[PDB]
Parts: sequence; C-alpha cells; structure tokens
Amino acid sequence: SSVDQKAISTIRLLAVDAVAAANSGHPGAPLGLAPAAHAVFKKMRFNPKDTKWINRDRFVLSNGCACALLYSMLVLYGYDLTVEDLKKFRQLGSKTPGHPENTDVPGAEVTTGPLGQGICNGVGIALAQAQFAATYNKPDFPISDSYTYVFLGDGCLMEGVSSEASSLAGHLQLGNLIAFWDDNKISIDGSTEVAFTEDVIARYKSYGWHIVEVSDADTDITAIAAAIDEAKKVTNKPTLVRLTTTIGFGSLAQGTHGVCGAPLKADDIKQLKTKWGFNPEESFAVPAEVTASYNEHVAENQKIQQQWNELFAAYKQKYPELGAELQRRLDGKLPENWDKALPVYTPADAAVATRKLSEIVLSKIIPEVPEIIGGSADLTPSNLTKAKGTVDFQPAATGLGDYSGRYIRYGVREHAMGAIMNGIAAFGANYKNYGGTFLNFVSYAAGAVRLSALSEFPITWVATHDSIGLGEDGPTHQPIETLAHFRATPNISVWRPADGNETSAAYKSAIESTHTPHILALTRQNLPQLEGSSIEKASKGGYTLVQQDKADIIIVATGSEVSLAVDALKVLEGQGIKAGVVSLPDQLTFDKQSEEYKLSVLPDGVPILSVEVMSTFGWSKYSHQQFGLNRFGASGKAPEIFKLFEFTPEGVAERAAKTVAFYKGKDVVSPLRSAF
Amino acid sequence: SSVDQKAISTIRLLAVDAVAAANSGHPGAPLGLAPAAHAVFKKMRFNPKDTKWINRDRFVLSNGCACALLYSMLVLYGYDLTVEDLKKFRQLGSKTPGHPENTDVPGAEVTTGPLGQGICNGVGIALAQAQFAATYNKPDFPISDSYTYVFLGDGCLMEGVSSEASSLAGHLQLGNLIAFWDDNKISIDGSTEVAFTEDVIARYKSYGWHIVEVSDADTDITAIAAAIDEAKKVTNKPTLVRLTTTIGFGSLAQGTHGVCGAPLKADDIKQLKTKWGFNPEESFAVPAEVTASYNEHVAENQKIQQQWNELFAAYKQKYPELGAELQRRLDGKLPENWDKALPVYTPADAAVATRKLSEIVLSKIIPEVPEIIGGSADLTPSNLTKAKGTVDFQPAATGLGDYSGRYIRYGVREHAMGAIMNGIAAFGANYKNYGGTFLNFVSYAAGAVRLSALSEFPITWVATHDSIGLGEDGPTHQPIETLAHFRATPNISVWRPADGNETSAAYKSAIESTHTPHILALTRQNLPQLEGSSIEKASKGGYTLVQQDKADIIIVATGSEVSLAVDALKVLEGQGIKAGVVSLPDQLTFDKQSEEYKLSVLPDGVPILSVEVMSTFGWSKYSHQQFGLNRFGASGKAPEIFKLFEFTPEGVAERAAKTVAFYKGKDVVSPLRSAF
Ligand SMILES: Cc1ncc(C[n+]2csc(CCOP(=O)(O)OP(=O)(O)O)c2C)c(N)n1
Ligand SMILES: Cc1ncc(C[n+]2csc(CCOP(=O)(O)OP(=O)(O)O)c2C)c(N)n1
Ligand SMILES: O=C(CO)[C@@H](O)[C@H](O)COP(=O)(O)O
Ligand SMILES: O=C(CO)[C@@H](O)[C@H](O)COP(=O)(O)O
Ligand SMILES: [Ca+2]
Ligand SMILES: [Ca+2]
Repeated sequence: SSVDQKAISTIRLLAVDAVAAANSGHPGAPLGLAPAAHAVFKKMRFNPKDTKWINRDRFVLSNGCACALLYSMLVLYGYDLTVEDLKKFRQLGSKTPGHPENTDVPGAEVTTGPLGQGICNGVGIALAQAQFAATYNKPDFPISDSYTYVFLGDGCLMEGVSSEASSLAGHLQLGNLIAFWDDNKISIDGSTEVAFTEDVIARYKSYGWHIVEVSDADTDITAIAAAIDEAKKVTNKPTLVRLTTTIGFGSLAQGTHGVCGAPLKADDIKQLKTKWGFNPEESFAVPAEVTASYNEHVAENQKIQQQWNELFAAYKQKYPELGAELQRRLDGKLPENWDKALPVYTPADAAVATRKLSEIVLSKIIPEVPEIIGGSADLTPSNLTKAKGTVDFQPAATGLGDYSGRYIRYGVREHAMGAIMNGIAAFGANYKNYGGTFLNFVSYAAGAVRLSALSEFPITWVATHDSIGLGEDGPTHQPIETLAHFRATPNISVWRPADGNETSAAYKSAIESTHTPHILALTRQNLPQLEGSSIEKASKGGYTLVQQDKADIIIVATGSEVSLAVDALKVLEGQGIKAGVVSLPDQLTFDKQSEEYKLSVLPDGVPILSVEVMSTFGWSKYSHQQFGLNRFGASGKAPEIFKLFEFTPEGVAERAAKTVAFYKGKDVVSPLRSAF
Repeated sequence: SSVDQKAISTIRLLAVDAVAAANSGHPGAPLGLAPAAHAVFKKMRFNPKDTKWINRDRFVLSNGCACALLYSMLVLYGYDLTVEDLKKFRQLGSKTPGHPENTDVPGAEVTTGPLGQGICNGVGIALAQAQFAATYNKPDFPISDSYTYVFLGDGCLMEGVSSEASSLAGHLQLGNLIAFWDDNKISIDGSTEVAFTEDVIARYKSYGWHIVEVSDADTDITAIAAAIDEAKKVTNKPTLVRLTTTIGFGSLAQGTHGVCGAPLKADDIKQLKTKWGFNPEESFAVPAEVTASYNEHVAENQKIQQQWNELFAAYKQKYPELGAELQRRLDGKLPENWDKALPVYTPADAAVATRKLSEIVLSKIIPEVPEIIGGSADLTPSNLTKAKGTVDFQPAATGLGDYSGRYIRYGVREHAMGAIMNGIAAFGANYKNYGGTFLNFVSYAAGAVRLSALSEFPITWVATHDSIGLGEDGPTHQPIETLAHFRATPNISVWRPADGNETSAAYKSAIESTHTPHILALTRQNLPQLEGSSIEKASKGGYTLVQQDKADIIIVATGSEVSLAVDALKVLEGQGIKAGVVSLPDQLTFDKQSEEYKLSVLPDGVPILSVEVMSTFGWSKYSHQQFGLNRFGASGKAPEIFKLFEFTPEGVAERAAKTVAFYKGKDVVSPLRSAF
C-alpha cells in the first residue's frame, strides 16, 4: 500500500541518514532489508513501552552491522530511542552504537555484530521459549506462544557457529524460529561467487529446516508476510526464508560491495530521496502517517499484552503453584532460601573431584530452582552435568525427551552452545543456564563467551578437566592460557574451586548472578576437603584459608593448587619458614570486595607467592612472585606431570624459600597497592 | 585376503593393547576404522624413512582420540616408531602421546585431537598441494600429484570449523582431497540420534562434494579401495566416503558409547584375540606376514620416490630457474637477501596505518618470495592483505582465479582459515602463509591458533583494527583481552608494530619463522614514523627508542601507544620529569634475547610504566605500573575514545608522575628480576 511504501522509504532513509551523520557505518543491508523489516515487525507482537513482556515475539539482527535498520525500526515504533539518538549514531556515549548492544539499546535483545552470533542467539531464545511454554502452558492458558525472528546475512551463514546452531535447531524441531537470509550475493570481498557457492537451501533442508523462497524481497512484502504465515504452519521445523534482495537497493551503487560498509555519497542520498518522494534537503524525516500506522500496530500489541496480563492472573487463580513460580521468575527472584540446598563439606569428608562435586551441586539445586537448565557439548559423562532423573530437552516426537526437559544435548558444538546459552539468558524469565565442556575447549566458543560478558548475561560454563591434572589426554587438552584469557576479559567470573565448599560457593555465585557470566574451572582428579573452607568465605572470591600471624610468606593458590600450597606449608615448617595460605577461587569476585577486605587477605609487609598450574598472567595483581606453567603440558599420568614441572610440596616450598630470600631486607607492600 | 584380514586384526589388537597398557585412551574408533586405515594406507604413497618427501600422499587423523590406530599404522610400516613406543602409549615423555602431535610423532602431519581441526588441516594440505602443483608442474613433469586422505568422526562433523572448511573446499573444487566419515552412529553422549540427525550426505552434496557410500566398512575393504579409485576420477570435487562401521567392532561392547573412550575389560580383549586367531595371553603381537606385506608396499613407494627424485633432477635440467627455486624451498631456505625488499622509513615520511604498511610490505615481498601465499576472511579491503596484480587461488573452471594464484578468499570463516593455514604450513615446501581478519575475531579461531603454537607452524595472522583506535564499530569489535590471551599461549609471537620500520621487522620475523606462529596486531588509524626505529632494533622484539640517561621513569609501550609515550615524554619534560621510551613490538622475541640485552632495555633502578590500550595482563613482566584498558570499549570517533580513557599525552604523563612519586625513596629493580 501507499503507507507501506512510505514506511519502507522512511526506514531506508533514516538508516542512510544515520550513516551519513556519523560518516561511518553500513547502509547497504539496511536498504536491502527495510521491506522485510517492515513486514516482519508488522507481524510481531511487542510493546515498545514494556521491552520485557515475556510473551513478546523476539527479533534478532544477526547481521549486526545493519543496525541502522534496527535502530530505525525501534525509533519508528516508539521504543525509548529517538530520532535525536539516531542522529548520534556511532557517537561516543550514544544509545545508537555501531553494533547493537543489549545493555545500551532498548529493544536490542542481544549484542550482535560478530557474525554468526545472532542466529545462534535466536536458536537459544527459541529453545527457551519452547521449554518455558512446555513448563507453564496449560489448556486454555497459552502463557507462552511467541516466535523468534532472525535476520542474517551471507557472513553469518559462512561462520561455523551458525552451522552448529542450525543443525541443532533442526534436530530440535524448533518451529517457532523463523530466520530470514538476506540473499544479496555480495559480501565485503565482493561477489559471493568468490568464496560462497554452496547450495545454502539444500544445506538447510539437510538440517531439517523448512524453506520459503521470496524471489523479489526488494518489493514483495506480501510474499514476505505470506512466508511468515507459512512458517507458522510448520510447527515442527525452524524455517529459513530466502530473501532475494539487492544490497543497497535504490542507491546508485546498489548491488556492489562498496555499498556494504561505507557512507553513501551525498548526491546518491539526494536521488534516493527524490525518487521515493522525500525532500533531498531534509535528513531524518519521519512522515507522521508512518508513525501513525506503526502506532496502530503498537496499540493492538498493547491490547494483546493487556489480555495476556489477565490470562496470567487467571492462570494464577487456577494453577496457584505454577503461577507463583512464574511470577517469582518474572520478578527476577530465585526461590527463597534456595541456597540451603547447596552441599556443605567438612575436612572429614572424602576427597572428590570438583567435576563430581559440581554434579552433586546440580543434583541438589536443579530440583529446587526450576529456571536452571543446561547441557554439555557431547561430554555429559565426563563433565558430569546431568542430574539423574531429569529428562532431556527434545521434541517429544523423537521419543528422546520433551520440551519440558531440562538437559540439552548440544553435541560437539561448543561455540553454538555458548551463543545459545546467551539466547536462553536473553529470553529472560530468570533462566540460569549452563553448558559443559572441557576448559580447553571453552576456547572454541570465545566469540560467544566474550559476548556473554559484554551483554551481561548470567550464563555458566561447567568447564572440567581444567589442567595438566587431567593427565593422559595431553597438551592438546590441557589449558595453559585459558584462565588468563577469560580473566583478562571484563566481566567474567572465573571460579576455580578447590574443594566441596568452594564448589558450592561457585554455584551460589553463578546462579545468583544477574549480570556476570561464570566459568567454573573444575578438575578431573580428586581433591581433598580443606580445613578452613566454607561457602561463606569462598563467596568472597578470595580468603585466608590458613592464617599465619608472623608469616614469612603467603602462598596464594586456586583450585587443585590450594591443597598443594597447604602441603608446601608443612614442608616449609620443617625448613623454619612460616607460611600462610590464601585461596582465590574467583579473582573477579575478590576484586569487587572492599579494599580493606582485600588487604586483610593480601596484607602489606609479607612476600606473596602465587601457585596455579597454568599461565602466570594476571597473577601479579595478587602476588610478588608467581609459580605457574607457561609452556604446554604433556601426555602422562597426572601425578608424574606435576612432578616433572615441580608442582610438588617440595617444589613449591623451594620457590617459597627463594622468594623469602629474594625479599630479605627489602620493604614489601601488598600487590594490591598501585600508583594510580 | 588372508593377509589383509590378519593385518586388520593386528592393527585392531595393537590399538586395544596400547590402550590397555596405558589403562587410558580410546579403543572404539580404532577398532571400527582399522579396515579403512588398512585400505587407505595400501593406496597411499609414502616413505617411512623420509617423512618429508614432498610428493607423498598425506594422511590426517582428524578424530585424533583414535590415535592408537594411527600409531599402529606407523609402527607397522616402519616409521621411526616402534612396538616399544606403543607400549608407552600415553606415558610421560613417550613418542605415543594421547593425541597425535606433529612435533613428537614421526608420520603425524599435524596435531589433532581437538575436534574439527584435522579435516580443516587436510583442506589446507590439499590447497597447498594444488597451488604447489600449479606452480611447478610442467608437461611430462608431474612434480606434485599427491592426495590428502582424512579420517573424521561425527564429532568433527558437528564442529562448525569443519563446515567452514568443507564449504570452502567444495567451492575450491579440491579433487585431491578424500575424506572418510566414520559413520558409527555413536558419540560420547550416546547415540547420535540425541543431537546429530542431519542428513550429512545431503549437506556435503550441497557444498559440491562427491559422495561414495560404503555400507559395510567393517569388512568391505574392496569397496573402500574402490571408493578411493572413484574419488580419484572426480578431479573437480573433494570426496566424502561414508564408512558405515560398528564402533568397537569385535568388542563385547561394540556399538555402545562405552567403547568410545575407556580401556576394554580384560576378558573382552581375550575374546577379541581368540576370535581373530591371536593368542589371548599375548600383547602387542605383530605377525611377520603383516610386516612383510606392509614392507612390500613400502619398497614400492620407495621406488616411486626414487623415480620422483630422478624426475626432479630432470626437471632442474629442463627448467633451471623453477628447479632451483623448488630445491631452495625443499631445503627450507628463503631466497638470498629477500629481506632487502622490506620497506624502510625515516621520521620524515608520512604517517601511515600499520594495516597499510602491512599491505605495502606484502606488495614488496610477495614478488620476491614465491612461497608466500595468504588471504583474508572476507576483509580484504579492510585488512589490506592482497598485493595488486596477484591472482586469487580459485579452480580455473570458475574463471575467478587459478590454482597458481596466491591470494585466498577465505570468506567469513576465521576458524577454518586458521586451521587451513596450519595445513598449508604442514604441507611444507617452505610455505609461509598468512590470513587476515580483525584482531578481535582472531578469537573465533582460537582452537586453531593454539594448535599453530603447539604444532610449531610458522603461520601469520594479519590482524588489523587492533584496538579502540578503530573507533565507531565499537566494543564488539575492539580487542581488550586478545593480546593477553595469545601472549599467554606458549610459542606465539604477537607483534604490535608502532610504525613502518617496526612493521617490516614484524614481517621479517613472521616470514623467517620456522617454528613459531605470528600474530601481527595492526592499526586502522594512522601512526607517525618514529625517531629511533629501525628494522634492526625492532628485530630484537623490544628496544630503547628514546634513551634517557638519568631517566626518572621509562615508559614501555607497543604499537599505537609508542607515539603516545613519546608525546607524554614531552609533557613530562615540562613537569620536570625525564622519561625514556621503550618500544616492545614483540614480547616473545624480546624474551628470547640475552638477559644482558633485556636489562639494557629495562634496567634496574628506574620505575617502568607500561602503556597499551588493552588488558594489563602480562605487562608486569616488563613494568612496575601498568596503564591499560581493562574494560570494554565504546562506539565513537577513535580520538574521543582515547580522550575518554585518558590515553592522551597528559593522561600518560599524569600516571608517569604518580609512578615516580610512588617509588620515591624506594629501591627499584628491573621487572626482569625474579626470585626463581
Ligand atoms: C566474526 C566476524 N568476522 C568478520 C566481521 C567483519 N564483517 C562485518 S560484515 C562482514 C561482511 C559479511 O557480509 P554479509 O554478511 O553478506 O553482509 P552484507 O554486505 O550483505 O550486508 C564482515 C566480513 C565481523 N563483523 N564478525
Ligand atoms: C573441540 C573438542 N570438543 C570436545 C572434545 C572431546 N571429545 C573427544 S572425542 C569426542 C566424541 C566425538 O565423538 P566421535 O567423533 O563420533 O568419536 P567416536 O566415539 O565415534 O570414536 C568428544 C566430545 C574434543 N576432543 N575436542
Ligand atoms: O579424552 C577425551 C577427549 O578426547 C574424552 O573421551 C574424555 O577424556 C573421557 O575421559 P574422562 O576424563 O572423562 O575419564
Ligand atoms: O565494520 C566492519 C565490520 O562490521 C567492516 O565493514 C569494516 O569496518 C569496514 O570499515 P574500515 O575500518 O575498513 O574502513
Ligand atoms: Ca551478503
Ligand atoms: Ca561417532
């Protein structure tokens, strides 16, 4: 219609003008996708004034560099984002950053831009929706029936992470996921003929996706809407809608890679506007008829949400227990005193691997906290991430699980597991979700892990086999750089618990988290229960395990090296050296403590030696000398590897004694002191 | 035949016995794949006594946990690996580590185990072979005509990196790549029905691969050999051979996930041996008839290599220039004085972004060093990785390039680009190959990058847009943790050149490298030519740029922050503070210098402040105080971001002055000093 065309032109020109004002950014895909964005948002249920409505449809822009398009949609629909914000596109401190950030942009469900992530986030949103609906929906009470709409480009389809997630989403028959491929035959290097000639459609059919092809997505918004209708009929397959578009549609440079990621020339913008009936002298024009048309859809959606609120109230009357649970989750609140389920240990209990302590924690807290779900990337019997008696998340048609299940079989797909976890957290409803693999292969998922931190999502990696302690699998499996990498990433809690109490503290942090992803570095090998550990002390991230007034040295250690440090203390005593021991199960949590608390753990006037069997990077924040492993490991029985590298009570004692001698007659201040 | 069956049983039992002796490891896939390994090695051309013969067929075990199978093959064929080594499987210091390592295992082309890597390495070996053959082959001189055989499992097929590489390998029509899928319907979590139900075959057809299906790969070695013959007829498609096998074939626990990764029970091993005609009381049995049969094939292969050597000698007679070039490369030697092509700059030259300096270096050295090839992951016009006038590596049938081309269009496939680079280096012939992306997205390829370091491959990442200096794309694009991560990985040179001379030094290191991967962290933004820089000094990794006898402080910086440090020196002079400046373009290279050299750069008795606009991790090796960025970045014009975070001459000067005050009346020793 005339107003549809005008809306599409408005979107296109807002995006182009935003890029022009910044003299930076990507106008091509916004021009090519504005018809589809118009059609999809008209089909979506959402409330610009309540971005957290749990039964909203979700939209994810996986091709995040097209975000001038997303921002234009959000402005036009009256989210908390204005034309003045668009005018500050890509400007320092603005609400319109160069790639969409869920923490900064109202209506941005996730942080995208790194290619491949958004579509996987969409799989996770759709996974959560299916699980949520199976958990809460009752006859006559469709509490959850929302869709997940994803836009993606060729770039996302080239990134392996999207293949992983698309395979898994097809396997999981996620019929409320509808993704749209911007099939514009152009990427940054030029035509896709130079690097991307696969039959995408045949590939997606091989995953079990439904396909709808829209041959003229530059203009045929009727076919785009019909493709959504068709997709919604196919309740047991995610759908890929092939949008054949011209990148930069309308531009003089349409269909060229130059329109991909540079501002258009001024004269190009003038002819765009004139051909579409706009004033070439005007920027950021918003015809009131477009606002009005969009406001009609908002009003209708707000009435749908109003009715949903009444449906929820009637739900709480009919299903008081489920209803109260749901309200609690939508309030962002864990069950009262849920943490009384955390296992507690004493020094009289047996040695246990922290992977096994983790299993035991999950077995106790999963029954108490329904919003915990999680899985493993094909390492369930090694990470120990499933609680006996839970059922797998599977479409019931397979006979292998149900959508009400709580345990996800991710397969050998660490990267997509990371990004799917981000989408599950993004869904909301207080989901506290986790994913298991070996610590060394969390690195396969770095692209997503970093976005967990940037997005402030409380996801949890259950990262077992944390060190040379795993033994025979050898240096291809043994972390060296991994903790340093993730500790150097802002906003990642990297817990390396030493024993049962510390593992309960780690999970207490990970589950209570609302804005910080967690990585739990867990052992293959057994560790003793420590004298002096508790959930309370370990919850401070770092704490004095063995207090030694008159210490000649303090040894600060994590995980499996805390027990080693305690054994070294006994060797040192025989050498006439008095040591204290600090356990530092999470450096981030410790960092957040008060300066006085931190100085009580790492005081002035005593040399401090760190001990952790991987990179020494970062450890100078907490120590004067560092005993770590800065070379790759070895394939052998773990105790022999530790002996080889002198991570023995005697080897630690030797380096502690050298540290005491090194600082003899020097003044020593806490590593916590800084010049600035 | 009878001896074929006996060889297959020998292989199976060597593998099972190796796992049994270690009481650790994976017997299931070795049992299921021994028939195929027997058939493939019989088709392969190789010399156990010359593992570097450049026209050998290559074999890659992508499912590296099956390496008891690889080791058994290598022992049986008389590589420098014995039955005594097998008996030390997974034992500290042995030549039979738990996953195959090219540095430790004769006949292991690459380091595998991390799933997905090997098949991508195979794509790279096959890419190099195609390029090598196109470069050197002449009529009547098939210098290079070898195949690349890869075994892989379901796990590798689930990992996104293999999808990337398989898409690209199909695009590249790599007809000498033959991969074999162990289709045994089992992974660690159980049946593949729980997580991996895609139509693998249809997917591979969608990439343009040829398919051969072997329905009984437990016994039909005739069909496996015929599938190789068929694959070799299809010269314009890589082939996937579907091997339908029983995991753990023969074991009481065959076809169960328990046979995947745990030693078999002793009684199981007894019945294996009895059913196949072996002595259940005997371990590591090697029937001499199997040795003999295998030695016949070796002798035939050695005669093929002998004839190849004569073909090469005749080649050098007919094509003296090409022949001498080829001999030089097979000797591992760069062209004499190739480095005289490196650009050199003075302080009178204009400011240049180090990405552009990189382009200029490549434009000068590519014509001089034919063994340089490389590409970009769809960022060619942003990384600036193509030299004008080179042609792309493409099958000529596309019209878009030729296999003699030297520039690879990797598409948006960073992880596979990493692992393909490892395979290109693994091919040998002195290939010095590179791959461009933004530094922040090198992290997508961490799984492969770590294996570059562990494998000692001289690959090069051309990693542009290294910091907040890139500006508007914002925090999803700006590295914070990235250098710390890779610097904390053993054996990665992480060059962050400050100017033209330093960028030439970085490439001199990267191209001369034979055992160390390089990451070149390069700027989007322009940087000045520094007074005091040179290729000679920067080649030391760290060097005194501005010497100040009587320094009150030394500022050590890298890349874009070296110019900042020099500007801070001028501010400090006005505040009555004398500073020196150290440039540290590669910490690893610097670390390898003599202790006296390093102390001349970072002396005792002077506080040292580091300045680098990302994580402060690692910097305490070189400084007393660290000025870095330990939070995510921001979307804005780069100079405004630097101002926001006070990476300005005044902000650096302020922190330098606080550092001088902090150490007033303290004794200061070089950060290079250690207690142990
Ligand atoms: C993981 C990752 N790699 C590389 C980039 C850089 N990049 C942004 S867009 C883009 C091109 C992808 O092309 P396409 O998705 O087809 O976008 P279109 O040009 O059609 O808008 C690339 C390589 C990125 N943002 N993330
Ligand atoms: C990147 C990566 N993720 C996880 C692992 C752990 N792992 C080793 S084998 C394996 C199972 C893969 O199953 P499959 O390849 O089908 O091997 P099969 O059991 O049939 O021998 C897993 C998950 C790994 N080695 N590398
Ligand atoms: O080794 C691998 C990865 O290649 C897995 O098969 C697990 O390592 C199984 O062993 P556990 O450590 O769980 O006992
Ligand atoms: O921004 C992206 C990645 O999303 C690319 O489109 C490049 O950033 C293009 O800009 P230059 O920095 O090369 O000028
Ligand atoms: Ca495209
Ligand atoms: Ca399998």
